[PDB]
Amino acid sequence: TRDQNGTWEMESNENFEGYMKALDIDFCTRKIAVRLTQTKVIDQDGDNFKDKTTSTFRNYDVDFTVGVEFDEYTKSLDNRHVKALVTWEGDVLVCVQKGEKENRGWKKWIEGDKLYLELTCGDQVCRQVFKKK
Amino acid sequence: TRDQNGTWEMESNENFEGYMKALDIDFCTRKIAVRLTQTKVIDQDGDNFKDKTTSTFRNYDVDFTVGVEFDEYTKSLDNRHVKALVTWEGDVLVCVQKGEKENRGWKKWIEGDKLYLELTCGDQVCRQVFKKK
Repeated sequence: TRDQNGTWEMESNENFEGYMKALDIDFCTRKIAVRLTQTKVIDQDGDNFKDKTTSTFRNYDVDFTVGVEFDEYTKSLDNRHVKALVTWEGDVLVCVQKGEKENRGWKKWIEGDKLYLELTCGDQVCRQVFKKK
Repeated sequence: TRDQNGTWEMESNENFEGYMKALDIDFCTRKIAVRLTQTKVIDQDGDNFKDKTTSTFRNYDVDFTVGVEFDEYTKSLDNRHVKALVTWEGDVLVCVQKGEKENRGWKKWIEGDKLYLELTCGDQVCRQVFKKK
């Protein structure tokens, strides 16, 4: 049929690397994208189309209670075993992950309407700002 | 404020590559982890936290109209300007993208339940099969 609406999930994918190299796509995204399941959402009204193909890289679910340490396996990242503890520093949610790497943790606080997250490891600090949806 | 409830979407991510160098993450995972989309859903109840973070690769997101040609700019892919034209060949949605690369386009058709799409660039043909959810 001509109706292509719906949420589609990739069953198979052949010659993805060759097609991507034909487009001069670099090697790393070629290796990663071929391992991910693509989900193409298609919204069609007659001859007007809206195609959005997406891919889920990794999911990271963590459950914790403030002041109660827990055995956290940092899966979907570096996959290390750390004992994590989350505490309130005034209004900033601070988490210390005691394990192999030292000075490892994160600080997560709200400012106005934005979410500020600072991931800390040794002498490297990454800043991630989130907008509310 | 300590209320961090809600669904957040990342709009900035600086020094992710350094924080990832500290944790010894795989090379290509670092190279692709600098161009991905992150959504963090936070379910908070006083001090109990249920955090769910999803990393997401954007393969392609496009809107078009059948029979009307348009000037496409393929960011999230190879970042090239192409004159795209989408038509119906029977029940097969054919798309020709005229530009630098020759024989660039795709064919999208439905068979019973499955969605079949043949992307093609030059002499490279990529065939993808999708199942409706």
